[PDB]
Amino acid sequence: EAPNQALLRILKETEFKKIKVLGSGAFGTVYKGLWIPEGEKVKIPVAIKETSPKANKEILDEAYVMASVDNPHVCRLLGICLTSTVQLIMQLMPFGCLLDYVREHKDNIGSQYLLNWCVQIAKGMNYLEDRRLVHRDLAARNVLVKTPQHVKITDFGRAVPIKWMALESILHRIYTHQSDVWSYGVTVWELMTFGSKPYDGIPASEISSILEKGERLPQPPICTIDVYMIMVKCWMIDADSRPKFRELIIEFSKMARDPQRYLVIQGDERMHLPSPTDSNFYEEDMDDVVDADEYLIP
Ligand SMILES: CN1CCN(c2ccc(NC(=O)c3c(NCCc4ccc(Cl)cc4)cc[nH]c3=O)cc2)CC1
Repeated sequence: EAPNQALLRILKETEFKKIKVLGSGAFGTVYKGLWIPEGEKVKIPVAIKETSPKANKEILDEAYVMASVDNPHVCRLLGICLTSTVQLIMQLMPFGCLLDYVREHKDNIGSQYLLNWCVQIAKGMNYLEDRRLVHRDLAARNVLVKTPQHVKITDFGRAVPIKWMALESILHRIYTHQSDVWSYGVTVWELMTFGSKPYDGIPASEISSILEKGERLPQPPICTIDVYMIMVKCWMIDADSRPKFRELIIEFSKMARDPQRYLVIQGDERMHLPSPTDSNFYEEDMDDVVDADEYLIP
């Protein structure tokens, strides 16, 4: 097939500065930072992830996949640092993961945001489909927030979460772009319920039988039958019957044009999330700072 001509950028340790710890646990630690190239008069906000041969091999296989993608709704690797232990340098997504974002800002998330996020996630997934890349772990925890109006898909570096998996994936370990559609349906459910845990209290071993009986996730109170029907269609036993990601872009885009007709949220219209319109929306020198999406460009 087609040769992968993606460029792997090696970054010098001295070219980037760690500001603070964004999150630490199990794997290691993630830092908020700045990448100041050679003499380009630019400061790029970045996320830095930081010795056994097995772990080094796993982080490089991750880097390979992340460097092989370029889409506005997919998280891309900026580069790698080859210190004692390999460091991954990625674009900063200041608001963190979407799962935590909806749990923390539920009282200010209107129908427009929820529907636009569904479009954006479907666009990222459709791109991954065009690139023949099967995610295998799509969930609200693996969707990052650049701005409340711009989300990107991550953790496709694995390319088990039973409660997000399609029937074929649990029983036969079959992973396709249609099995990713099931996980998309569960992700949409997570957003529509403002970060509720799917099949909460129910053990993982029962999920297979539950799905075979015909039982699915409940209709979120804010969901019109129009939105819920789409989620239900993502959870058909027959994978070919499930919607394609390009159909999900169109369907959610139609709905995003008149959001209050498809999502019923009490307090909607008077709700607001941070945006560039806000005073001081963007710690040290905030001079010559530019986002990775506007720098160099592949
Ligand atoms: C109250 N909360 C405090 C913590 N806040 C937070 C903000 C940004 C990140 N950033 C990220 O998680 C992040 C990534 N996380 C996915 C895991 C990962 C981290 C770093 C690399 Cl290099 C690769 C993968 C990946 C890329 N860019 C990011 O900003 C994490 C947490 C959210 C608000």
